[PDB]
Amino acid sequence: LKRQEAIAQNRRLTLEDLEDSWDRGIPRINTLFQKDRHTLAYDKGWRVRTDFKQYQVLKQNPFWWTHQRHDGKLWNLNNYRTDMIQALGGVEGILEHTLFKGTYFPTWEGLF
Amino acid sequence: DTKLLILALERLKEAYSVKSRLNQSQREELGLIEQAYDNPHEALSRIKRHLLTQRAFKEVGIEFMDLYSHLVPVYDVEPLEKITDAYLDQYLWYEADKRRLFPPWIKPADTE
Amino acid sequence: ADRKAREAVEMRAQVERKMAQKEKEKHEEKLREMAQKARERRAGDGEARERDEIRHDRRKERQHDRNLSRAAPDKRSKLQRNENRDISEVIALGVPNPEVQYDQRLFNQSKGMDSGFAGGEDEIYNVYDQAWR
Amino acid sequence: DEWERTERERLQDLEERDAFAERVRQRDKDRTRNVLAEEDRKAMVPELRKKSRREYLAKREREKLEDLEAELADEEFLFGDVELSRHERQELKYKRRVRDLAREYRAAGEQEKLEATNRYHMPKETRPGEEQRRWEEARLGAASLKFSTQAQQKESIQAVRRSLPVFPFREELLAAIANHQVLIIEGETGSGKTTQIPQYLFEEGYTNKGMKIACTQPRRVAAMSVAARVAREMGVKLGNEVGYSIRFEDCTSERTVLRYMTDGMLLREFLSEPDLASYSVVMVDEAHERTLHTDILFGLIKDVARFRPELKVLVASATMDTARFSTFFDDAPVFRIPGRRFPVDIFYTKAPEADYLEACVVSVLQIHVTQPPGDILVFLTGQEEIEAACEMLQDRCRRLGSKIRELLVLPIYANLPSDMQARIFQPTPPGARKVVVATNIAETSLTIEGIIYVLDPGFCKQKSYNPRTGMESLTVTPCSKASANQRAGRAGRVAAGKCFRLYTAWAYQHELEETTVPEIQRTSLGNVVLLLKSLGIHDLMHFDFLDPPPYETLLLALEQLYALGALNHLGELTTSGRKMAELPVDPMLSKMILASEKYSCSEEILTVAAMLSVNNSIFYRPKDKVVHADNARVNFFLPGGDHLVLLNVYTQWAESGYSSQWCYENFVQFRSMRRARDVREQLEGLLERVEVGLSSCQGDYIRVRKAITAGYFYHTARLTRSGYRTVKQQQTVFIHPNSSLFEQQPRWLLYHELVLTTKEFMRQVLEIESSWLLEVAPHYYKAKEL
Amino acid sequence: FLLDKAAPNPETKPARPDPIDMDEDELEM
Amino acid sequence: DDFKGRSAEEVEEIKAEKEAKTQAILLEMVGDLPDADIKPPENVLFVCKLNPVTTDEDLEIIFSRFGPIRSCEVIRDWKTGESLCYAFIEFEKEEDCEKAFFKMDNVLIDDRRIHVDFSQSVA
Amino acid sequence: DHNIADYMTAKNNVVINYKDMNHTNSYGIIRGLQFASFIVQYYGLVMDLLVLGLHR
RNA sequence: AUGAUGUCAUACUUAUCCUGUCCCUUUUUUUUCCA
Repeated sequence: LKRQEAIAQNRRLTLEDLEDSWDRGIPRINTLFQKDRHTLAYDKGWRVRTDFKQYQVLKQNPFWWTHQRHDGKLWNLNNYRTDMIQALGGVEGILEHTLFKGTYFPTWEGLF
Repeated sequence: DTKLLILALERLKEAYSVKSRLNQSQREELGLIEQAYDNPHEALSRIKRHLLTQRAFKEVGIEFMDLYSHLVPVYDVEPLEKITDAYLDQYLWYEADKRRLFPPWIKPADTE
Repeated sequence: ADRKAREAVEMRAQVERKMAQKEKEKHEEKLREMAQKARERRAGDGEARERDEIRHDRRKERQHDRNLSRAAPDKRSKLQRNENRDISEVIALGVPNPEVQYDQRLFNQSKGMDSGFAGGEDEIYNVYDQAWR
Repeated sequence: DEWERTERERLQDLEERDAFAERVRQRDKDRTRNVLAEEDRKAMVPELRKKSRREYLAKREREKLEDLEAELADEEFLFGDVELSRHERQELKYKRRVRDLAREYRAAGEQEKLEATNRYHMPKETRPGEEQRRWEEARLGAASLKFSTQAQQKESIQAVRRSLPVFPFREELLAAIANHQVLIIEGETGSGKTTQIPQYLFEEGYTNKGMKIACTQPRRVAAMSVAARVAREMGVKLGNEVGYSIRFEDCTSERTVLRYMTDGMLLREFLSEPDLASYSVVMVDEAHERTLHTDILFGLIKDVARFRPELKVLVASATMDTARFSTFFDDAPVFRIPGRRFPVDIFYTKAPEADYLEACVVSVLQIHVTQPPGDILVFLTGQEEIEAACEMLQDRCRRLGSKIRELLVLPIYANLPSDMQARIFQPTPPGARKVVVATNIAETSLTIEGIIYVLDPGFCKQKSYNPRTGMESLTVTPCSKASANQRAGRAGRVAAGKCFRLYTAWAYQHELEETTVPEIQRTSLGNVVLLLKSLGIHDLMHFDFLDPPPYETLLLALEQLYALGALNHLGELTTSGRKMAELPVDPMLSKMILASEKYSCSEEILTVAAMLSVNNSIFYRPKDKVVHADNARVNFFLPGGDHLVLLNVYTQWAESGYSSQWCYENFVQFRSMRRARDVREQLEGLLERVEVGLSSCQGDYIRVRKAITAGYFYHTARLTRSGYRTVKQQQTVFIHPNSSLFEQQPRWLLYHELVLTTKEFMRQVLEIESSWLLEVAPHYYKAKEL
Repeated sequence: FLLDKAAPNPETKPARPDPIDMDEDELEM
Repeated sequence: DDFKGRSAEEVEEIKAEKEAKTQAILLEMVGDLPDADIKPPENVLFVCKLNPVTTDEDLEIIFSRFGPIRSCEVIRDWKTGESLCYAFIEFEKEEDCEKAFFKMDNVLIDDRRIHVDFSQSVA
Repeated sequence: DHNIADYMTAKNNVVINYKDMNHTNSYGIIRGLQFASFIVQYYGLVMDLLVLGLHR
């Protein structure tokens, strides 16, 4: 509806109508705007095809059911790392189990 | 034709994403894919010549993928023909989807 | 069976073709009616001068079009049609307004054509897609 | 003076041309012998009635086409407003409904055609730019879940008129020109120099006596713009009285008082009217333009002003070239108009610059991020650099994300797609900044309002032709003083702006030339030499130049025109010379078209000729669709040479019915294709003049290659085991990578261009036989050299 | 061929014969 | 069917029959003729490319060479009267029409090579 | 087109080889081809028609 | 008994090399019986 009315108003859909809804929907909204919309508009029957790839390659695809270019990216596990650290004890409780202090490195923000 | 070819060749590359220890024969396939990615019209000329004139093909290999509760046959075709088949595949699915061959109940579909 | 089916397809085709043909001939004859009554409703105070202006403009139009066709075989096609398409031309002629488009901060924040699912390989570290810090 | 003997020879040419055409007419009426029972007539009378019927049907719906057009054409400008009566109103509903009725009565037939071929037909064994709306319902299909005021116009026009920098200067300068025949009118942009001056002169009565007022411009479309606005003021139809004539586009009628044209158009009016008798005023705009035609017309009209005192010569320009202007024109007075809208703050870099591209980048970075509202214009040299620039800017865009706001990077040059040229003309979207990376084409004739900043790299791509060896090199060159001056002046047109130069005040005031080399010096002059030999100047040495060319360049020019035969062994015109001279293209192409008559490859050489006319911009080569473009180009590649490749592409385009989306699909610029088409038909409009008969090579590309041989025999190179080397000069050339034979590498090659880019180059080349060179030019090409 | 009278893959083709001077590697093999 | 399955020649001829019928009904559509396609008297020549200096008098003279003329009508711009640079000429014989045509085609009068055609005029 | 149909069906008839056993496919379908999706779904379409009936 | 002629690959020499084809700024030019 915002698209149609932005034709009626003939204004330009700006980033503000589309950052509340940036990772929502099933394709995904951030698919409308990826780089290769132009050569992926010609890939049809890709779902059947990834299904039949099991008779061609000797390995098992655990995401046989989806495609990241076409379906968006349907999960985000970036809070998991943060809350895992807060549950193990924090970087301090985590590094008192390690050889961290025997390195005498002044602090752990530089580790690499 | 070049969009359908780019899609075919990207799909064929997707096997050796790892860039593993592969072998001679996958080495040879990667060679064919790269030289067709560089010079896309000798490729397509070959492809249509094949589709027009060829009717006796080389021999296929079979082996089984052991899934511990049943086995899956895995077929091993040669590179030149894998490229011709990948392009034929893309072309058929594209056209079939444009002329509406498959009614809406044939359902590993691209929509969900 | 293929020969029999080919024949039956062809003849069913031309059957319905002709039926729709007669349907269009009916449509156009009622358009005949429409046109006659159009001119009939036509036939029966700026009207006088704008009318002399009708004959004015149309008559020197036929004069200019005649003599265009005459001097050059078709300079009516050298003059009238080619006049009305080129870009800076139209910008000069003040012609107004000769699809959805939007912000471009959106685009190309993402690049690629392949699914990041490695094509079935799993042993590479693709869990999170933004560095920790 | 020389003007009058020129005149003499010209009128002699006109009567000789008339008599020549008359002789041709009688000759051909001689050559075509007009040699022009009961049941015989009773048999053929039915058949002539058959063709009568049929051609009458074509002609009948043709007159229905005539009045079909005419109904809606006349009702456009009469009905929608005026208080008109029963009769013509009735006729409006009649023509409206009745044309709709005809439209639907043919739409019925069309509908049945398409729905009756729609069906299933068992197979038979027998031995517009919206792919981001074909990918926007794929998502919305995947994501669905259902189960008077015209007086006010004129008062406003005159009110703004009153605020021109020439409007108070009206009467003083009108009396000024009433005094002296020759008047220098020095004035900057926006002054009204081009618009109001001819209006005034219309107001003065210089139009009576049946006189006209000429205003010439260096550019067609600029002439159109000026004409449009002056007609807007004039409140009349542009084209009847205030009119313009440029190539392929006449918008003048016999009411024409104010005729706008280009300098070449006025030159070619000197092909029709030597003393300019119907024009009382010739107003030549921005003559600083340094055009071949500008410095030809200068001399010719100087002689006219000497020989025609009541004639009016007004030549206005922007810059300080008035010294030499008056000096050549015997010290005309200089009327100063002050015009400069808004103040311009020009900044200098603190030191000189090392990598001015990155300096450009980071300059616009900071200007955008820190400046308040206002557009940005930035100069670069050209296309390769310009897309690299936009690459860098859009890279920064991606990396810094929403910590910035919308940076519409807009590149612009001449050969990029025209829709994307139009792209920059949209009014800026609120909140967003509009940054235009440009070539010096946006120095002149592109007025994009809103520009408040402009940055100058102090450089430019200047051509430099040293005839020394025939080298035409588009080289990097620090920009002129006047160049940077107006590159500053390009800004400020709506508000106080800034112009940051990438170089210091030191380098500016110290290391700067005033005006770019008057082109007569730098350019290759074949067409204008042939042209003044067309008017009959035998002694071209003591000719009235403003800037004479070096004797060397005209030497090699004359030797060239002699070699191709246009001059006899003393250097005057052959019949070939003059007939090739009328063709407004260089003699290379004209002599090849001369050969097409001998070899019977008329249409093909016509089309190749039309192709090299605009060639440099045929094929688009985007970075985001590189491979699709390379392939749609490799599609046409035929053996023999890229000239016949161009032949084939035009063949295929006209095959399509001259379709735009054809060229869109096949990665070809529609602009070049369309202009090449109209220039081909213009050559056919001159085709009977030069005595050319229309025959095709019948698929014999040997004839077409041999006609190209006869035309461009000078333009040939041969193999050497140290590279490709010239035939005559034996200086080293190289193969253009964009050439259809770039890796086939023929032993004997013909070319068309001669540049020395990063390597010495030649463009649009073809494989030749060296035997055809002796077949064509045994007096210039002898066997010992091949 | 029958259908036309009435109207790569190099395994199938015969073998290019031996040259006069066999290329060195042809000999060492 | 069989109004198509006979040839390609008379198929396109029947295509001409139709396009004829439709262009007729199409002119009657836009409301010009009272009667539907009266086949025209073959006894008039529509002779175009005419000169604004040649009037009914000189037409009558030059077209009197081949037959008895019935009249000479150059259709007039009504309130200006100047020749439209075409004309109709009316004979007594079909034989006159053909005898004038087959010699007067593409011929020069008053320095203009005029055209002769039969009258398709339904007026 | 009969050309592509002949290619597709002449391609399923190949020699299948494991370590030292070889035979010829003559009856079924090799699913390790790349157009086998199209063949399977079209044939299944014919069987959807047999199961539902043309009317339904 | 050793000729030149060679489109012969191999062998060999100089503490002989690791030293490589990429892509054009701006822009103007008179026209002729229609049928």
